[PDB]
Amino acid sequence: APQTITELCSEYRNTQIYTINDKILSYTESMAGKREMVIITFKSGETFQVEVPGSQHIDSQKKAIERMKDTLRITYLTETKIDKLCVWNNKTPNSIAAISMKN
Amino acid sequence: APQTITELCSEYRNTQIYTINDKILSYTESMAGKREMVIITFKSGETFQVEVPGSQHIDSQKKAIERMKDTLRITYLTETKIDKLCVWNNKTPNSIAAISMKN
Amino acid sequence: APQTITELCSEYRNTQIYTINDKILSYTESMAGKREMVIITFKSGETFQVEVPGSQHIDSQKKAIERMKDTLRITYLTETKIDKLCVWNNKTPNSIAAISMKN
Amino acid sequence: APQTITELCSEYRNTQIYTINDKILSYTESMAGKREMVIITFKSGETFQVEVPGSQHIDSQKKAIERMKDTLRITYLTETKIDKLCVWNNKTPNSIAAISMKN
Amino acid sequence: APQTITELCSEYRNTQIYTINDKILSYTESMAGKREMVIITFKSGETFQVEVPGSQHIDSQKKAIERMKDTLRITYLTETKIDKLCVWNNKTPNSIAAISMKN
Ligand SMILES: Nc1ccc(O[C@H]2O[C@H](CO)[C@H](O)[C@H](O)[C@H]2O)cc1
Ligand SMILES: Nc1ccc(O[C@H]2O[C@H](CO)[C@H](O)[C@H](O)[C@H]2O)cc1
Ligand SMILES: Nc1ccc(O[C@H]2O[C@H](CO)[C@H](O)[C@H](O)[C@H]2O)cc1
Ligand SMILES: Nc1ccc(O[C@H]2O[C@H](CO)[C@H](O)[C@H](O)[C@H]2O)cc1
Ligand SMILES: Nc1ccc(O[C@H]2O[C@H](CO)[C@H](O)[C@H](O)[C@H]2O)cc1
Repeated sequence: APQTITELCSEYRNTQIYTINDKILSYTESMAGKREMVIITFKSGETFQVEVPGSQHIDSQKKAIERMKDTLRITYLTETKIDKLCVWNNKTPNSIAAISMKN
Repeated sequence: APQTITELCSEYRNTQIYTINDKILSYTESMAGKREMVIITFKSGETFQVEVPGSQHIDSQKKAIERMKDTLRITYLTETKIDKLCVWNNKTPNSIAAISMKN
Repeated sequence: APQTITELCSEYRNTQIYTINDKILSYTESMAGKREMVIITFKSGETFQVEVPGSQHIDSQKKAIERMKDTLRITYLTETKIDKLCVWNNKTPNSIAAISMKN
Repeated sequence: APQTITELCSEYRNTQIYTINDKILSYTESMAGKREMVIITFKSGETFQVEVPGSQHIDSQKKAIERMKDTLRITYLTETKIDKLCVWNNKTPNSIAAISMKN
Repeated sequence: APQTITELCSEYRNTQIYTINDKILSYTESMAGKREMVIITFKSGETFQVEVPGSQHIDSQKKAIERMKDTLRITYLTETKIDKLCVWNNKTPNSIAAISMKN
C-alpha cells in the first residue's frame, strides 16, 4: 500500500497535491437534496469539496466519504493544521481524495 | 458544484440566507415520537430547526440530517460562531438546509 | 413544529418539565442485556434515564434514543450546564423526552 | 428501571461491583480477528475487558457494546475518573457490564 | 481473553510489537477508491497503516477496522502518546492489529 499521501495521490490521474500547511478558514455543510456535501476554504483563496456520493464512487468509498467529512469538521473546530490535500482537479471545486496532517 | 453556501442556497426554491455571525444561544434536542429533532436559538431572536425526517426527504438526505444535528450539538458545546444558515422558509421554525462557519 | 422544550413537552400525556440549571453529577452506562440504558443524577438528588428501546417506542425514535445517550455523555464529560429536561413521569427513573441547554 | 449501577448490577448473576474511583491507567484496542475488543487497567493492578461480540449477546446489546468501547476510549483520553464498574466475574479478565462516573 | 497487547500479539502469525512511546507525527486519511485507508508516521521514521477492508478480514473486523481509524484520528488530534502497536509484518507499511496507550 502507499506509504505517503504523495505516493497515494500519484496513483490516480486528474489529481494534484495542494500543500496547505494551514488550518481551515471556513467550513460549510449542506443537507439539501442532491447537495449533501461539505465545502472548505483557506486563507490562500482555495476552495475544496467532499463530493456528493454518486455514480463514480464505489461502495467501499461510502463510509470513507462520511469519515472525510467528520475529519474536516473536527479539524476545523480544533483549528488543526492541515499539511496536504490530494485532490481531483476535474471537478469544481477541486474534490478531496486524501488528507494529511503533520504535528 | 456550488463554491459557497450562498451559491448552494440559490439553487433551491423557498430558501434564504440568514447571516448569523454569532454562537448558538440555546440548543434543544428531542427524542419524543414524531418530534425527533433539534432546535437552536440565537440572541437575535431567530429560531431554526433540523426537521424530523419526512417523506419530503430523499434517501441521500438521511445521513445528512443526522450529520447536521451532530454539527449543531458540537457547535453549541464549543460555543463556535455560525456565519450563515441557508434555510427553507416554508417551514416554522425555519428549516436548516446548510451552515457555514468561519474562524 | 415546536419551538421550545416546553412546547414539545406540552404535547404530552404524562410529562413534566424539570428546571435543572446545573451540570450532571454522575453518569451511568449499562450494556447489560435488557438494561441497555443510561442513568444520570444531579446534586439535587434527581435521577433520570434514557429508557431501553422498547415496544412503546415508534421506529423513528430508535436513532433519537442513541443520539440522546450520546448527548448525555459528552454533556457530562464537558461539564456542560443543562437548562431543562422534559420527562415522561410514569417511569422511574423519570424518562428523558427532551433536553435543552443555554449559555 | 434501576436507579443506580449497584441496583442494576444486582439484577444479574455472576456480577459484582468494583469501586474504582480512579482514571484509566491504560487502554488497549484490538481489531485482530476473533479478538475485536478493548482492555483497560488501573493503578490498582486490575484489568477489565469489553468482550468480543458473541453468542452470549442478544441483539439489543450490539450497539451497547460499541457504545461502551466508545465510552472507555473517550474516558481514557480525557482522564475522566471512573466511579464504579459492574463486571461479570465468570470471564477473565472480568467483563464490563456497566460503568459509572462521578464529578 | 488476553490481558495485554503483548499476550494478544503473540496469538497471531506474522506479527510483532513495536514499542512507540510517542505521539503520532503525521496522520493521512484517504477516501480514494481501493485506497480507503489511514497511514500514520512517527519521528522515529516508522510508518504504519490500517488496511483497506479486504478478503483477509472477517465480518467481525469491519466495525473494528473503522473504530481503529477513529482511534488514530482522535489520538493524533489530541497528541496522545501511543505506547505500543501490534502489527502484521507481512504488509507494507506494517499493518495495525492492536494499539495500546498508557497515562
Ligand atoms: N479508477 C478511477 C477512475 C476515476 C476516478 O476519478 C473519478 O472518481 C473520483 C471519486 O471517486 C472523483 O469524483 C473524480 O473527480 C472522478 O473523475 C477515480 C478512480
Ligand atoms: N425536489 C424537491 C424536494 C423537496 C423540496 O423541499 C421540501 O423538502 C425540503 C427538505 O428536503 C424541506 O423540508 C422543504 O421545507 C420542503 O418544501 C423541494 C424540491
Ligand atoms: N401518545 C403517547 C405516546 C407515548 C407516550 O409515552 C410512552 O412512551 C414514552 C417514550 O416514547 C415513554 O416510554 C413513556 O414512559 C410511555 O408512557 C405517551 C403518550
Ligand atoms: N440472559 C443472560 C444470559 C447470559 C448472561 O451472561 C452472559 O453474557 C454476558 C454478556 O451479555 C457475559 O458475557 C457473561 O460472562 C455471560 O455469562 C446474562 C444474562
Ligand atoms: N486466521 C487468520 C489468518 C490470517 C490473518 O492475517 C491476514 O489478515 C490480517 C487482517 O485480518 C492482515 O491483513 C494480515 O496481513 C493477513 O495476513 C489473520 C487471521
